[PDB]
Amino acid sequence: GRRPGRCYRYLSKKAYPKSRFNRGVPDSKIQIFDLGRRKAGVLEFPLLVNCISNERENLSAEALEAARICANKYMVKHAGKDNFHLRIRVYPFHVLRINKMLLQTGMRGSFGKPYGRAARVVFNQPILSIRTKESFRDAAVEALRRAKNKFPGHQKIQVSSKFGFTNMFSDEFNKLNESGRIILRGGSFSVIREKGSIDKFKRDLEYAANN
Amino acid sequence: AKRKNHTNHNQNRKDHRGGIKKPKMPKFSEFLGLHPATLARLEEAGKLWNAATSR
Amino acid sequence: RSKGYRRGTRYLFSQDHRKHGVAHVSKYLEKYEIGDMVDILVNPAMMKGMPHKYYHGRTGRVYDVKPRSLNVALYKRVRGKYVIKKIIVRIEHVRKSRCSEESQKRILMAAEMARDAESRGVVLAPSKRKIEGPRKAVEVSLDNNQPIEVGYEPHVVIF
Amino acid sequence: TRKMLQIIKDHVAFGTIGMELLRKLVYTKGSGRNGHVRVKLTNEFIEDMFDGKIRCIEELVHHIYNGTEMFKKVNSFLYPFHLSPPRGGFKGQKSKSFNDGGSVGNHQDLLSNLLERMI
Amino acid sequence: VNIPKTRNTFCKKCKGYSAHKVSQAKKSKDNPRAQGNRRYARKQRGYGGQTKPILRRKAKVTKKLVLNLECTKCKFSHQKPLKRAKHVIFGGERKRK
RNA sequence: AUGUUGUAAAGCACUAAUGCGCUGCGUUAAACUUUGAAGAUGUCUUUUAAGUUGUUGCCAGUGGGCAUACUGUGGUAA
RNA sequence: GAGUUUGGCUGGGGCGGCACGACUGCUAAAGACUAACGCAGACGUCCUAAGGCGGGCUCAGCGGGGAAGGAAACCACGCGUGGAGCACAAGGGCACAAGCCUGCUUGAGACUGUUCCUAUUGCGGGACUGUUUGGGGGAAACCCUGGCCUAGAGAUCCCAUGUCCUAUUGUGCGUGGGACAUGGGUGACAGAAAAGUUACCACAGGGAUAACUGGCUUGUAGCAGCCGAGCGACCAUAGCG
RNA sequence: AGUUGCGGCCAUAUCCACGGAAAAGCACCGGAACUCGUCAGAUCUCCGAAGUUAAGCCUGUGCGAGCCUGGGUAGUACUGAGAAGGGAGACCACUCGGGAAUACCGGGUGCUGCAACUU
Ligand SMILES: [Zn+2]
Repeated sequence: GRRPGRCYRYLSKKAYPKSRFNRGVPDSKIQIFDLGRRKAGVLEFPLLVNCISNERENLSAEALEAARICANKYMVKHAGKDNFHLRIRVYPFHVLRINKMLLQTGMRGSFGKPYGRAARVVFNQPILSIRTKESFRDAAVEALRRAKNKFPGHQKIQVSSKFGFTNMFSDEFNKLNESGRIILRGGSFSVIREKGSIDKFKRDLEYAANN
Repeated sequence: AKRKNHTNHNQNRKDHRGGIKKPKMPKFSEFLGLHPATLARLEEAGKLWNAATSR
Repeated sequence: RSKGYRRGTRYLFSQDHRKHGVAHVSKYLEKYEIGDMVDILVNPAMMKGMPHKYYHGRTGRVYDVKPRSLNVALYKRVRGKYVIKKIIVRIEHVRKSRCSEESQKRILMAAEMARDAESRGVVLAPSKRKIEGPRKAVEVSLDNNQPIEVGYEPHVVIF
Repeated sequence: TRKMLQIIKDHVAFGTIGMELLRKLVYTKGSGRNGHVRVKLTNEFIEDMFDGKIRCIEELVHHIYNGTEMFKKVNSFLYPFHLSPPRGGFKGQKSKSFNDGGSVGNHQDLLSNLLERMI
Repeated sequence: VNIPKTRNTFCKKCKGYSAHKVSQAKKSKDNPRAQGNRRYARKQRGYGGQTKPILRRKAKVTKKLVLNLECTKCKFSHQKPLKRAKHVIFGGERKRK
């Protein structure tokens, strides 16, 4: 029947993961977490837009699958297929239970059985993130606004000052990219420190000038 | 029928009335099961115990 | 929850990360005497002669020495009173206690100058310690060490 | 004694007192002890308890004010002062903390403008 | 369980070690002149039926195994108990490494 | 003065999980721990502060509890 | 035809299960103690070696080689912190070892005392000493009183066997009695000798406990909102969602 | 000043690459009648002294991997003791106290005991 959402909104103290004492758990409903072009280079998509949490609560696996379709379809219609990269950042590890009173036994023997899955979420945690070009800014702020109508509670949308999916501020990444200390291969990056052999250090400079 | 099972409520208040007292250590003539090597030098072994637990 | 002898000791009786292996040799060369204070501290690699988990981390006083073992006396609380207990422990689960180091080097120097005072006749026993008192006085100067001018400093946020 | 005062800080008010207010306590509300028995502070009862020592009330006040190593015997000789309520009231919730606007805790050197209305 | 048929061990008569033979010990007959059986038999005469309870509600399959150690000189015996052991064998055919 | 501890938080060094990019970025734990508090808990010294009990006789009632501040467990919840 | 019996726990009782004796990890909030028909499992055995001791060795796995030879046969070099094994549940422990191979053995001897779990307390299971006209292994230091450690457990009364004593008017005995130690068993495991039915029914009580109303709750039941993918010949909102 | 024999604490001592080394030592090294042990004198056991510093042992080097100790992260997270504070709740705030942890940066790389021997 799928009970209403208010029955499993708030966090228990401990998480109840699927592992070897549990064994009877249904499969997760979201299976894709990375959409868009997804192989673009780190220099291509400089802008980052997040959706931040203002609650402590569970996020259903159904609500995460419904918000992903809603946000992908808008960016494909207004931005273009090869113009963004979208990422889900949660993974529902927690398992929910039900006590299943079908004249039965009542509160006698009431430890319940596996029911569904959810992700646990805390104050100021990101939920969805998008990296794109500086011109498709208003398309990304409008796609995420439509998708948080799928979630319970309050959430905020912010435009960040970090560089893409690097976890690094925009002006620190820039002055390390001019000194030739960033190795940029297809999809990922890497920094070069002054720490090892001097010979090994100078091959890295040659990679970072070509690759 | 079906009632409560267990509680430790009020049990610290009972244990603390009149203080929680310590006995005194014995005088080395009261210990049993001593080794024969200590039964030889019994006079100057009692000096070490009796002067440490009553110092 | 059941009540075997080694009940509920998964973390208490364990080695501590790159400190595995059996007892080292200096642990057999220590010399124990009647009246010493000792710490009980289980080594989980030695199976024989070990005490019950209640006594791990307690300090006791020696009253007898056997060819491989010691007898220790100490106090245990049982809901409203204390009781004396007699433990038998092998030499591998025991170490000397440093719990009287402060009090012994202070009582030593006291009798030291007492002999050095009777040599001169002028003596005096009372040398009690005192707790730390209120505060003495200060004469702070600003010829160097110029002040730094601190304050409330408006609030900033970065995301 | 500073640690012991951290334990009872939500029930008392403590702080520092000067010398003109300390003389006004002992002369107005002071008594002695013969061991559980309360005796009046005369010059003759004071000599019998400190034989070759203090003989007036003003000497008791000047050992308390300094350290003077007779502090412990002079403070045990006194009986606790029993005061009145303050004329005017407290002006606060009074079970709130002093730095938060109440009357309980450390008044450090402003304790005199509560104690002078209770004597 | 497989136990050998001979053993060297201490004899309380010889007061040293010697060779013994091993087997299983068992219960003999009860005799009717011991005072307990005398008492139980006069109580069951006449009218009244069963006096003295008898046990139902049993729970046990095994008995302790008790050995008989018989010295080949002086012919002195002593008994010795072991654990539960459903099956017992005294001959041998040792299991080979 | 000198010993004991493995929780909260955090983390990936072991056990069990989890998306991508072809070295990095992303997500987890009552029955995971490389780390690790606040708090608790042993012993010595009144030759530290502040304060001012030991031994034993004859005997009663009681062994359905409940509320709350903070803190857990089961339950959609009460 | 007579007399009598036909346990208990329990989100009412009954049916079912055993949370009724007992071991490991978690619930448990960094000393110890701590509840639920809370979670995940295991117990009523097995072993003359799978017990004791001396010596010699190294395991899971990976890399490069070798007639028939292949995904898997056996020889053999270079590495391998245990990523393997150790009767069984789980936790702890272990590398010239507690693992593998091998030699000899019956300490799985006879007695005796102190102490822990553990108390106001029995039984049980462990630890540590002493005494022997006593063993085994080893050149020797040294170790050994069952199983690498934490489970595998049974009173009073009666009977069977062994050692030391004994029956009061005296002496014996093919007739008995005792002290101590082991075995025969009570699993509802501090331990009665025990089948049902009553709608023909009785008595002492119980709101400590059900079958109707009220009260707290809202999973289910009923009635509503928000979003905007689609539909509506065109056209997200005429109506739908 | 070192090496060797027997050690205590058990990585600041370990692991990987190159180099150095006067005198002694420690080795590698030549053999199998006896002792002892193997499929095999490879290992183990006995008897030796022609040769060599090639290795082992000991010492240097490296913006080396690890380990040890500091800084930053940060008065942040969490938290002991209080009060008729706010909020539908989830939870947030205030007063007096205590106070962590990766990623990043800097510096270090065995210390000692008893004995014998070496220009
Ligand atoms: Zn014999």
